[PDB]
Amino acid sequence: GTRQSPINIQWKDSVYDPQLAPLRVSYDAASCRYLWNTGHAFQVEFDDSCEDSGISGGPLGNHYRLKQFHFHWGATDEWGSEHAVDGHTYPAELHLVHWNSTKYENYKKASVGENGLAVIGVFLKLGAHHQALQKLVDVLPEVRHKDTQVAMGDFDPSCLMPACRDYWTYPGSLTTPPLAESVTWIVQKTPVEVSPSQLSMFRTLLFSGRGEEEDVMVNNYRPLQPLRDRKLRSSFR
Ligand SMILES: [Zn+2]
Repeated sequence: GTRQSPINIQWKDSVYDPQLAPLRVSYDAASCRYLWNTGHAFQVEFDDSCEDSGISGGPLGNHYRLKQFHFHWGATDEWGSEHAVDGHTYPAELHLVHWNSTKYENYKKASVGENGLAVIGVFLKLGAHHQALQKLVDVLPEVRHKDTQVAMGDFDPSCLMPACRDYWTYPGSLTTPPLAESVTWIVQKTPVEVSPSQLSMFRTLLFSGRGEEEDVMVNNYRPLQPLRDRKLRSSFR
Protein backbone atom coordinates (compact mmCIF):
# COMPACT_ATOMS: atom_id res chain seq x y z
CA GLY A 1 0.00 0.00 0.00
CA THR A 2 0.99 3.65 0.04
CA ARG A 3 0.87 4.53 3.76
CA GLN A 4 3.09 1.89 5.35
CA SER A 5 5.26 2.00 8.47
CA PRO A 6 7.97 2.12 9.59
CA ILE A 7 9.89 4.78 7.62
CA ASN A 8 13.24 6.62 7.76
CA ILE A 9 12.91 10.00 9.49
CA GLN A 10 15.01 12.39 7.40
CA TRP A 11 15.80 16.02 8.26
CA LYS A 12 15.10 17.02 4.65
CA ASP A 13 11.49 15.76 4.43
CA SER A 14 10.30 17.39 7.62
CA VAL A 15 7.98 20.37 7.70
CA TYR A 16 7.21 22.18 10.92
CA ASP A 17 3.54 22.77 11.47
CA PRO A 18 3.01 25.64 13.91
CA GLN A 19 -0.67 24.72 14.00
CA LEU A 20 -0.16 21.60 16.15
CA ALA A 21 -1.79 21.98 19.54
CA PRO A 22 0.43 20.78 22.44
CA LEU A 23 0.21 17.02 23.16
CA ARG A 24 -1.51 16.13 26.46
CA VAL A 25 -0.49 12.70 27.85
CA SER A 26 -2.33 11.48 30.97
CA TYR A 27 -2.73 7.80 31.95
CA ASP A 28 -4.43 6.09 34.88
CA ALA A 29 -1.80 3.77 36.33
CA ALA A 30 -4.61 1.87 38.07
CA SER A 31 -5.86 0.67 34.69
CA CYS A 32 -2.97 -1.79 34.22
CA ARG A 33 -3.83 -5.53 34.08
CA TYR A 34 -1.18 -7.93 32.78
CA LEU A 35 2.11 -8.33 30.90
CA TRP A 36 2.35 -11.16 28.38
CA ASN A 37 4.28 -12.84 25.54
CA THR A 38 2.27 -12.32 22.36
CA GLY A 39 4.51 -14.51 20.23
CA HIS A 40 5.96 -11.45 18.48
CA ALA A 41 6.86 -9.33 21.51
CA PHE A 42 5.92 -8.77 25.14
CA GLN A 43 2.96 -6.46 25.90
CA VAL A 44 1.45 -4.74 28.93
CA GLU A 45 -2.36 -4.70 28.65
CA PHE A 46 -4.69 -2.04 30.08
CA ASP A 47 -8.36 -2.00 31.02
CA ASP A 48 -9.86 0.53 28.62
CA SER A 49 -13.27 0.68 30.38
CA CYS A 50 -14.38 4.21 29.40
CA GLU A 51 -11.69 6.23 31.17
CA ASP A 52 -9.80 9.53 30.79
CA SER A 53 -6.69 7.36 30.34
CA GLY A 54 -5.11 8.13 26.96
CA ILE A 55 -3.89 11.06 24.87
CA SER A 56 -5.19 14.21 23.15
CA GLY A 57 -3.87 17.32 21.47
CA GLY A 58 -1.19 17.28 18.79
CA PRO A 59 -2.38 15.95 15.40
CA LEU A 60 -5.30 14.21 17.11
CA GLY A 61 -8.81 15.56 16.70
CA ASN A 62 -10.09 14.00 19.89
CA HIS A 63 -8.97 11.88 22.85
CA TYR A 64 -7.68 8.32 22.18
CA ARG A 65 -7.63 5.67 24.94
CA LEU A 66 -4.61 3.71 26.09
CA LYS A 67 -5.07 0.06 25.20
CA GLN A 68 -1.54 -1.42 25.35
CA PHE A 69 2.21 -0.98 24.71
CA HIS A 70 5.00 -3.25 23.41
CA PHE A 71 8.66 -3.23 22.42
CA HIS A 72 10.73 -4.11 19.32
CA TRP A 73 14.41 -5.11 19.34
CA GLY A 74 17.35 -6.77 17.63
CA ALA A 75 19.81 -9.56 18.20
CA THR A 76 22.42 -6.93 18.98
CA ASP A 77 22.74 -3.47 20.58
CA GLU A 78 23.57 -2.21 17.08
CA TRP A 79 20.05 -2.42 15.64
CA GLY A 80 16.49 -3.26 16.62
CA SER A 81 14.27 -0.21 16.23
CA GLU A 82 11.55 -0.10 13.60
CA HIS A 83 11.91 3.58 12.67
CA ALA A 84 15.21 5.24 11.86
CA VAL A 85 16.09 8.93 12.08
CA ASP A 86 18.08 9.74 8.92
CA GLY A 87 19.33 6.21 8.36
CA HIS A 88 20.16 5.71 12.04
CA THR A 89 18.56 2.84 14.01
CA TYR A 90 18.38 2.32 17.78
CA PRO A 91 18.65 -0.84 19.87
CA ALA A 92 14.85 -0.85 20.52
CA GLU A 93 11.56 1.00 20.18
CA LEU A 94 8.49 1.33 22.43
CA HIS A 95 5.01 1.47 20.93
CA LEU A 96 2.23 3.06 22.99
CA VAL A 97 -0.98 2.05 21.19
CA HIS A 98 -4.12 4.17 21.73
CA TRP A 99 -7.48 3.80 19.99
CA ASN A 100 -9.94 6.45 18.82
CA SER A 101 -12.80 5.77 21.23
CA THR A 102 -14.69 8.70 19.62
CA LYS A 103 -15.07 7.32 16.09
CA TYR A 104 -15.03 3.60 16.88
CA GLU A 105 -17.06 1.26 19.11
CA ASN A 106 -14.14 -0.90 20.22
CA TYR A 107 -10.40 -1.45 19.82
CA LYS A 108 -10.86 -4.39 17.49
CA LYS A 109 -12.78 -2.12 15.14
CA ALA A 110 -10.57 0.97 15.51
CA SER A 111 -7.34 -0.96 14.85
CA VAL A 112 -8.47 -1.57 11.26
CA GLY A 113 -10.58 1.56 10.86
CA GLU A 114 -9.67 4.75 9.00
CA ASN A 115 -8.59 6.83 12.01
CA GLY A 116 -8.65 4.19 14.70
CA LEU A 117 -5.19 4.43 16.22
CA ALA A 118 -2.53 6.78 17.50
CA VAL A 119 0.83 5.32 18.39
CA ILE A 120 3.68 7.09 20.14
CA GLY A 121 7.03 5.62 19.19
CA VAL A 122 9.86 6.12 21.69
CA PHE A 123 13.40 5.03 20.71
CA LEU A 124 15.47 3.31 23.43
CA LYS A 125 19.22 3.84 23.73
CA LEU A 126 21.95 2.29 25.82
CA GLY A 127 22.88 4.47 28.74
CA ALA A 128 21.82 4.88 32.34
CA HIS A 129 19.81 2.17 34.07
CA HIS A 130 16.06 2.87 33.91
CA GLN A 131 14.12 2.46 37.21
CA ALA A 132 10.53 2.40 35.86
CA LEU A 133 11.48 -0.18 33.25
CA GLN A 134 12.93 -2.44 35.94
CA LYS A 135 9.42 -3.36 37.12
CA LEU A 136 8.76 -4.86 33.71
CA VAL A 137 12.21 -6.45 33.39
CA ASP A 138 11.64 -8.15 36.73
CA VAL A 139 8.73 -10.24 35.40
CA LEU A 140 10.01 -11.33 32.00
CA PRO A 141 11.39 -14.64 33.39
CA GLU A 142 7.74 -15.53 33.90
CA VAL A 143 6.81 -15.05 30.24
CA ARG A 144 9.46 -16.85 28.15
CA HIS A 145 7.07 -19.01 26.09
CA LYS A 146 4.46 -17.42 23.82
CA ASP A 147 0.94 -17.00 25.23
CA THR A 148 2.20 -16.97 28.83
CA GLN A 149 1.23 -14.02 31.05
CA VAL A 150 1.42 -12.54 34.55
CA ALA A 151 -0.71 -10.10 36.52
CA MET A 152 0.35 -6.50 36.85
CA GLY A 153 -0.89 -3.63 38.96
CA ASP A 154 -0.68 0.16 38.73
CA PHE A 155 1.89 1.21 36.10
CA ASP A 156 2.11 4.65 34.45
CA PRO A 157 3.44 4.39 30.86
CA SER A 158 4.46 8.06 30.96
CA CYS A 159 7.42 6.90 33.05
CA LEU A 160 8.85 5.47 29.81
CA MET A 161 8.66 8.80 27.93
CA PRO A 162 11.42 11.42 27.60
CA ALA A 163 11.03 14.76 29.39
CA CYS A 164 11.22 16.62 26.07
CA ARG A 165 8.09 15.78 24.06
CA ASP A 166 9.20 17.05 20.61
CA TYR A 167 7.88 14.79 17.91
CA TRP A 168 7.54 13.91 14.18
CA THR A 169 4.13 12.96 12.85
CA TYR A 170 2.81 11.18 9.78
CA PRO A 171 0.11 8.73 8.50
CA GLY A 172 1.17 5.10 8.72
CA SER A 173 0.08 1.52 9.31
CA LEU A 174 0.51 -1.28 11.78
CA THR A 175 3.87 -2.93 11.40
CA THR A 176 2.30 -6.38 12.00
CA PRO A 177 -0.68 -8.02 10.25
CA PRO A 178 -3.18 -7.07 9.07
CA LEU A 179 -0.84 -4.12 8.35
CA ALA A 180 -3.86 -1.87 8.21
CA GLU A 181 -3.20 1.81 7.41
CA SER A 182 -5.08 3.11 10.48
CA VAL A 183 -2.25 4.72 12.48
CA THR A 184 -1.45 8.39 13.12
CA TRP A 185 2.17 8.08 14.15
CA ILE A 186 3.62 10.27 16.89
CA VAL A 187 7.38 9.52 16.96
CA GLN A 188 9.37 11.12 19.76
CA LYS A 189 12.68 12.78 18.79
CA THR A 190 14.34 12.29 22.15
CA PRO A 191 15.45 8.73 23.07
CA VAL A 192 15.23 7.29 26.58
CA GLU A 193 18.23 5.61 28.27
CA VAL A 194 18.25 2.02 29.57
CA SER A 195 21.09 -0.31 30.56
CA PRO A 196 22.51 -3.20 28.43
CA SER A 197 21.41 -5.65 31.15
CA GLN A 198 17.82 -4.41 30.90
CA LEU A 199 17.97 -4.89 27.13
CA SER A 200 19.65 -8.33 27.37
CA MET A 201 16.68 -9.60 29.34
CA PHE A 202 14.44 -8.79 26.36
CA ARG A 203 16.47 -11.26 24.28
CA THR A 204 15.47 -14.23 26.43
CA LEU A 205 11.81 -14.26 25.42
CA LEU A 206 10.83 -16.93 22.89
CA PHE A 207 8.88 -17.07 19.66
CA SER A 208 7.97 -20.70 20.42
CA GLY A 209 5.45 -22.19 22.81
CA ARG A 210 5.89 -24.53 25.77
CA GLY A 211 7.36 -27.87 24.70
CA GLU A 212 8.55 -26.75 21.26
CA GLU A 213 11.84 -26.07 19.54
CA GLU A 214 13.53 -23.26 21.48
CA ASP A 215 13.14 -20.39 19.00
CA VAL A 216 14.68 -17.20 20.54
CA MET A 217 12.91 -13.79 20.26
CA VAL A 218 15.27 -11.39 18.45
CA ASN A 219 15.01 -9.10 15.39
CA ASN A 220 11.24 -8.75 15.79
CA TYR A 221 11.16 -5.48 13.74
CA ARG A 222 9.88 -4.62 10.25
CA PRO A 223 11.91 -3.25 7.33
CA LEU A 224 11.83 0.43 6.36
CA GLN A 225 9.14 1.70 3.95
CA PRO A 226 9.21 4.57 1.45
CA LEU A 227 7.75 7.89 2.55
CA ARG A 228 5.83 8.12 -0.71
CA ASP A 229 3.66 11.24 -1.09
CA ARG A 230 2.93 11.59 2.65
CA LYS A 231 3.63 14.73 4.73
CA LEU A 232 6.17 14.34 7.54
CA ARG A 233 5.44 17.13 10.07
CA SER A 234 7.68 18.45 12.83
CA SER A 235 6.19 19.78 16.06
CA PHE A 236 9.46 21.67 16.49
CA ARG A 237 11.29 24.23 14.36
ZN1 LIG B 1 4.84 -2.16 17.50
